[PDB]
Amino acid sequence: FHVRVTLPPRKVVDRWNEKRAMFGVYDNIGILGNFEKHPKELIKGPIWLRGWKGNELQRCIRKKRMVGNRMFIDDLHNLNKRISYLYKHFNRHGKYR
Amino acid sequence: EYPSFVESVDEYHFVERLLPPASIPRPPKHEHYPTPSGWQPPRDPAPSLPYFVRRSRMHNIPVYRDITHGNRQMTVIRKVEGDIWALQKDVEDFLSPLLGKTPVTQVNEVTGTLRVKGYFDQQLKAWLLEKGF
Amino acid sequence: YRARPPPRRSQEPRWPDPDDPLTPRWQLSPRYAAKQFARHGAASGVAAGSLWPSQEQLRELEAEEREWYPSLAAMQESLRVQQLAEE
Repeated sequence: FHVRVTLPPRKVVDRWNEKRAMFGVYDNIGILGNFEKHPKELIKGPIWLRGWKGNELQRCIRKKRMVGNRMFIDDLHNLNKRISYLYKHFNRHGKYR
Repeated sequence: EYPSFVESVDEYHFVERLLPPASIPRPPKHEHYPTPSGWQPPRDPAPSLPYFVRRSRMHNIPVYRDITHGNRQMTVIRKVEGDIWALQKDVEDFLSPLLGKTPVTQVNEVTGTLRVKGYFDQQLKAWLLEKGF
Repeated sequence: YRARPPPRRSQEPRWPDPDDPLTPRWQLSPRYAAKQFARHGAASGVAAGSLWPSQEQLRELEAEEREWYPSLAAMQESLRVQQLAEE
C-alpha cells in the first residue's frame, strides 16, 4: 500500500483536437440525409460486430459462424471450448431456473 | 435464344395506384358534422382557455387508457400546451359531480401530460369535443 | 476544422469481379443480376431477355404446374365424387 512519492507530469488534453471536435458529426445521416445510408454504416469495427449486439454466448456463436473458417487453429479451438462452457453454464446453472 | 420483349409507357399508370403514401392525408371536408363514424373537426378560431390540446396525427383527441400491475386503471390526457393546472382545475371540477369525490390526479409539466385515476375515456372525449380542442 | 466529406451512396450499377476467388457467392447468383436490372437496368446493362424463364425452365415449371395444380373443372368433378359418396 506504498504510494507514489513523486508527482506525475500534469496531463494536458486539448479537447479541441480534430477527433474530439468532429465527434458525432455524421450521426443523424439517415434523418437529415433523406434516408439512404443508415447510421449502422458509420460503425468501424470487428467484421461480425457491426451494428449488432448480444450477450457473451451470442457474441461467441456469431463470431464462429461468420469469421470462423478464417480463424487460426488455437483461437478456433478456444472458441469451441468457450462456446461449450458458456452454453452449459447459461442453460444448466443459475439462481432463477 | 432469348424471348422477344416489347417496351411501353401506356400501362404504367396502373403501377401508380400501387405506391403507398408516406404521409397521412387531411380528412376530406364534408357537408355534415359529425361524420357517420363520428369524427368532428376543431373550430375555426381556437378557444381563449390558457391551454390547448393538439389532436393526434390521425386527428383524434389524445385521451387514452392505461393499466398498471393488472389492477390499476388510468386515463392519460396528452399533448397539452399551456398552463396545465388550468386544465386540471376544469377536468377535476367537471369530473367531481359524477364521482361524488374529487378525482386523484397527477400533473406533469415537463411532459405536458395529465393522469386521472379510473376509466373516464368516453366521458373525456365528449368534453374535449365540446370545448373544441 | 472542416468536417470530412459526408458519407454517400453511389447509385452506379455495381459488378463484383466474377473470377475473383474471395467474392461472396450471394453476389454471383443469377438472382443478383435480375435485382441489378430491377434497380436500374439501362445503366446496369443487363440483357432484358434474361429476366424470363428459359425453354428448359419453362418446360419444368409447366410440368410442376400441371402435376400438382389441377384445373377448376377437374376439382369440381373431384368434389362431386366425395359429396355423392357422403349422401
